[PDB]
This record gives sequence, C-alpha cells and structure tokens, in this order.
Amino acid sequence: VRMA
Amino acid sequence: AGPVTWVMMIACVVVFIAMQILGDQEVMLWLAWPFDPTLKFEFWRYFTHALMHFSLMHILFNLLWWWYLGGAVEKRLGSGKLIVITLISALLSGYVQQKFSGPWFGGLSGVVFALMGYVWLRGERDPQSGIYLQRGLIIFALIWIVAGWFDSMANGAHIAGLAVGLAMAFVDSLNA
Repeated sequence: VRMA
Repeated sequence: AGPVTWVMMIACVVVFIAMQILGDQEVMLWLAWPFDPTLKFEFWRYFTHALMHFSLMHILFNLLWWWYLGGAVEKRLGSGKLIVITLISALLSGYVQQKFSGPWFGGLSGVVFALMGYVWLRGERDPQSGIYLQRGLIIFALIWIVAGWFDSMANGAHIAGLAVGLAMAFVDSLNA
C-alpha cells in the first residue's frame, strides 16, 4: 500500500 | 480554525483509532477505492480512502498540514469552498492513484497537495483573497513530490491533487  | 477543518480532523482520528482496534486490513476492506467493478455503486469509497492513515507520523504530518492550509481556506473563503476543494480533490486524486498503482492506497495528502496548489496559486494571482504559501514551503512541497519519484508514496495522488488545486485556483482567479 502507498501513502497519499 | 472552523467547522469543516475540525470535522475532518475528527473523522481521521476516529478512523485511525478503528484501524488500531480492528487492524489496517479490516478497515481497508470497507473504506478503500473499489477494487471490483461490482462495488462501483458503493458511493462512499470514492471519498473514504482519504481518511485512512497507516502510521502515527503520517496522520500527524497530514492533519497538521490540513489544519494550517485547510483552516486558512475556511477562514478566508468560507466552509463551502473547503468542502468543494476536498470532495473534488479526493475523488480525482483517488481516480488517478488507482490507475497508476491500483486501489490499495490511503491518506489525506491527495487533498493536501490540492490545498498547497490552491493556496499558492490563489495567493499569487489573487493576493486579496487573504491566503498564501511561503516560498520556503513551495520548495518543501516540490521536494516532497520528487522524493516520492525516487523513493513509499502514492505519486499519482500527489500530482493529481496538485494539478486539481492549480486548476481550481486559476478558475477562481478569473471570477475574482
């Protein structure tokens, strides 16, 4: 998962 | 510091607390961007991805920026302006992040980058609005984007948000  | 600024800081802390009790994954299943076309009519998911954070330092970092800049928009341009920046930017930064890397992403930085874009451009083209971003921070913002290219970030969210915030700021600095 990626951090926005 | 007004109603929409605090309502969103409460939502993010409430959802963050639930992720610690239920686990990240359990909340992710219900709040993340649709991973399956069949789920497309679950309206909330287009927005809810923005409330989810994965560590304390990113929630802190994000909500603080949301306070500084979001509070500035609400104070000077009113609650309806901050709502519309938030909804449009969350939907579109979501949409772009999904295409780049798929639906497993979260955080308010999509919205934050649209805020940094709107507050900077609006304060340069319509200074009379009463909002502005320091050049010391437009350097921090740009270094933040590029440090995501060279690396755990949602790069599509970052750049789609920023673009949204320049677009809207530009339009609003004609109507002025």
